[PDB]
Amino acid sequence: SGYLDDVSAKFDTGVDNLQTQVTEALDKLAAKPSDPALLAAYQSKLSEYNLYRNAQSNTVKVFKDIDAAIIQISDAEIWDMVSQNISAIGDSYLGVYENVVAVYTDFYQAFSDILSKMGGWLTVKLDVTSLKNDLNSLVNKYNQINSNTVLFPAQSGSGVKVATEAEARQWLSELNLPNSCLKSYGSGYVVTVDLTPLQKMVQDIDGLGAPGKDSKLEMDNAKYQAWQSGFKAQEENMKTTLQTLTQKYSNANSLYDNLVKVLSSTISSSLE
Repeated sequence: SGYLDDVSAKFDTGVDNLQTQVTEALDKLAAKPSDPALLAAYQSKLSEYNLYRNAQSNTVKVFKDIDAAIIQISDAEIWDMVSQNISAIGDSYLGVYENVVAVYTDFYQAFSDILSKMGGWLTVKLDVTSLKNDLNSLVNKYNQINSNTVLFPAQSGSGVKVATEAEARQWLSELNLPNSCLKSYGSGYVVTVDLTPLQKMVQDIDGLGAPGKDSKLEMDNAKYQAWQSGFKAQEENMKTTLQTLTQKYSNANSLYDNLVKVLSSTISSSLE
């Protein structure tokens, strides 16, 4: 509607420009595959690319509300109306991340609670059978599809909300999670927490050997230290995963804010 048309172009151009920067960033990374910073730059670009496409696909809904709000002018005021009239985008981007981190945190806490009773299960003798029972139970619980396991889509209330495969795969790639996290359900797909560390744990407990009468298992210090270390390392992986999702969320907040600045500056210039 008049000045909105300009804003629509800005998204198109932005989407085009980003599509190119995602490629440029992927190349730079290819040349130095193990660089932490190059990987994040590439991924930020992808996240940003997905964000503009998101906005692009919500053009109709968003422009409608913004136009209304407009039909009633400070730059700060423009920025504010844009800020409260783009939930279509906000809820499907930041809302998702908010949910990803909330769910992964609860998942990690559930694990922490299990660690709490390790001493109670301890050459050395470890209550192998009972520790593995809690781990295996944790796995089966978080290996289901419900509001305690799903990262994307956000599960709003009672029932199970799914997405198309491409949508879920896009979030799978943005969160950089393994394929084991992608699950089918009903008409679509969902992204759930990574259980690989837990499964590796119970798996390694099995490698300690069959227990005895106590159903427990005693082992010399060498064998125990190596087990305790491999175990702690798996816990660290889950901790690392939680932290990377948190950092991606924080990065997303900044990309979202920048998009709002662009959107606002355009609308402003268009009204002049």
